[PDB]
Amino acid sequence: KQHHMERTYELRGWKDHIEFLEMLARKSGRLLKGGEPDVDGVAKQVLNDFMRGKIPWFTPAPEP
Amino acid sequence: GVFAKRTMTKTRRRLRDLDQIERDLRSPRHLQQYKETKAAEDLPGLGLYYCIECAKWFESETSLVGHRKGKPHKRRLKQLKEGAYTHEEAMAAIGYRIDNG
RNA sequence: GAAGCAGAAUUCGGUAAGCGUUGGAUUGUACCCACUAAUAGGGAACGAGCUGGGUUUAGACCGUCGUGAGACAGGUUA
RNA sequence: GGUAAACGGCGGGAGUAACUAUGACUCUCUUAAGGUUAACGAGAUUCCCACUGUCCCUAUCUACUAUCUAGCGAAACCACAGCCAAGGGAACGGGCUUGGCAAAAUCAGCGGGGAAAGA
RNA sequence: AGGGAAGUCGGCAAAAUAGAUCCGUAACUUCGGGAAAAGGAUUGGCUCUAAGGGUUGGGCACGUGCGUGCGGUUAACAACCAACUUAGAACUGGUACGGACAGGGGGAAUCUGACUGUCUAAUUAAAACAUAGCAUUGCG
RNA sequence: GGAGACGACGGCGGGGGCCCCGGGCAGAGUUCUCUUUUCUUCUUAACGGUCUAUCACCCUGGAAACAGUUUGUCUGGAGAU
RNA sequence: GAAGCCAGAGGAAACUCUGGUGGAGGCUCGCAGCGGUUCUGACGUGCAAAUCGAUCGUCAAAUCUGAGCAUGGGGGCGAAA
Ligand SMILES: [Zn+2]
Repeated sequence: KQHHMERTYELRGWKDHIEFLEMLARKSGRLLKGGEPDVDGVAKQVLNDFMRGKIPWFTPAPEP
Repeated sequence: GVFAKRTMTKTRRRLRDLDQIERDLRSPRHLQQYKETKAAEDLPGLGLYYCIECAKWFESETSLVGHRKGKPHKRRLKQLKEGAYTHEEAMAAIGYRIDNG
């Protein structure tokens, strides 16, 4: 859910995943040489949080 | 200080030339095309802060203003004031012209 | 040489070792990808060149076993 | 009798049965824990940017050697010696057999073999 | 040179970073840190400007150079002396300005030991030992 | 009773010595050009006399409108300035 | 850049914030010293029966170290190999 991601990263207003990773990189300082955001490293951080449960998510049970 | 001085003269480390900078200053189309040759999201400050004369992008307006106070920018000022070296100047050095009838 | 083998691309077989038979990914532990004419198989080791595992002196930890010193179904580090 | 921050170990009760110890057999409860991992490290592992002769694929330069000369000058090792092919039942051959063959005396390298690891 | 880990068990080795001033700095956290995080802008020479100090010195009235009784805080002024920092500006060379020397590569994670410390002199420096903290035992 | 007789660390102040700068005498060097130039000697022991030197102590006096004061906040009606 | 201390702005007070001062820490970069991480290192009948180079750990202390003394082998001593 979007509000969980916004509460987790204190970050909001993105239009897509690319802009989300870019603003997360600019906020967290994940920058390459020349002020270029590290979208690969930020995506790896997000995936690590997703599988380690820092980001809350679940699969809803089937309705009877 | 210059980063990685030993491979500064490699072709992959080449910088923009002064005649190209004069063309960017005179015509906004040349500067425009040089800007679509770059990705805007991968530039410092989202490509919003740029010195045409030094051909360099900066992270902030205060960074650009601090850049304008230093000596590399003033050397670029004096080089642009003297004028870049071009093919027409090269021909005029040897006294060579073009006959178009 | 033969095959519904029209052509193109082949398939099966014969003489032939003259000449070639590559570059990579993956160690939570041999198969994939691409180029190429093709990426054929072996011997001279497996009846004191160098370097990674089987592999294991001395230090240490965890698991199993033992009253114990210690040993090992084992796993890791130097 | 007590004792588990002793070593250890991971359930209890009832029915049945009635010397002693056992077991077997049913029945029934079956639970401590749900909505600070920082800092530091010549510790072990994976990845990203930068960076480069790590590599494609090697090339060139310098100093000291190695080389030659004057002087000085050992050691390891050493049954005897050192070209191969085939056979030599004891899957060994440098000497034996049968062949190939085979020409003085030397210098720089080389690491196949012999030799060489306080082996 | 061009490519930039395609090399290799493995980025081994090498390269890159590095001084100082300024902008800026995330997650996490025992709130102390992390942190020089990350990511950026500059740095020569010459000629100037500005700021930051010290020492000495106040006027009358009497008695006799002294003492007193006063008066007065623009000394906010004069004279003399003195050294190193800091900031700003113009000009100028450039391929380079911490010009030699000196001098962090950085980041995302995981396991591990709390940390500082110690040991197998002559193959192992470590999750080993020690450590504070915790708990128990014996003794009047 | 005192001296003998006593830890480690931090900033500050005094003194000796060394370093640095200026003038003067003498000597030396450079001098195509420049440099009233650069370099060298210019010292004063133990032991004594005399005049001074932080802390501390003494006398007068009695402090709020609190004061004195160190880079560092200590002191003062148990008597400060 | 820890306590302590000064000034200013608020707050009835307690306290809160800002700018300083201060110089603590088995803190940290790093020279000497001490130690001994890494290199397909040098060296391998060596300079050396353990040396040499670059790199590395630590560097105000559980730091380094001399001399005098004590513990003596079925013993000592051991931050324990
Ligand atoms: Zn500019």
